[PDB]
Amino acid sequence: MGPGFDFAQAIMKKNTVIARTEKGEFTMLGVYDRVAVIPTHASVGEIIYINDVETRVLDACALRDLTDTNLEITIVKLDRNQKFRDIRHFLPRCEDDYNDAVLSVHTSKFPNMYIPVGQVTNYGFLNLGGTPTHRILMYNFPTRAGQCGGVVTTTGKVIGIHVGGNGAQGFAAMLLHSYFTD
Ligand SMILES: Cc1nsc(N2CCO[C@H](C)[C@H]2C)n1
Repeated sequence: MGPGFDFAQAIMKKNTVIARTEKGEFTMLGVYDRVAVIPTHASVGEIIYINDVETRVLDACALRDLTDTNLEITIVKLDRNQKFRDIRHFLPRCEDDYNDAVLSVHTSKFPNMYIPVGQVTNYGFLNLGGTPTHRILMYNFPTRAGQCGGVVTTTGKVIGIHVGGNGAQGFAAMLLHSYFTD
């Protein structure tokens, strides 16, 4: 509808796949080469389904900060025959607050879904399903089951992936450029 949704759509059309684990279907953000991210509560194993194709997992790492606190991001490398467009230059370098973000989801249940969530707060600490979690972004939209893995963007930046909510607010794990250096 506007330049926010334009940027969000460009990311969804080229850098997302549908990931299925034993814990369900997730939006999964491809970042570069065969490297994607997913919420850690997806419980990635040795095998994952990517757009309904059985795919070996070459590596999976549940990220924690240097206080040894959960970040709720799992970096996955996929035994896929195709690379993602490299979008690492759209990742923020520092923890920050944002205006005018969009949360975008693509699953069987919620195809081509875009939500203007508005102002995004650097919330920091959250007890997420009982797990102390750092680097949480918060937005005042009543997000629901089906939206985990959803991509949070502003014009020109990919800032987070949706990991939970409390019925009134939604919570995203930060994406930082430093997670994907090689
Ligand atoms: C905030 C909000 N507005 S409509 C909505 N949902 C969730 C996604 O699509 C469903 C069909 C619909 C019931 N959630």
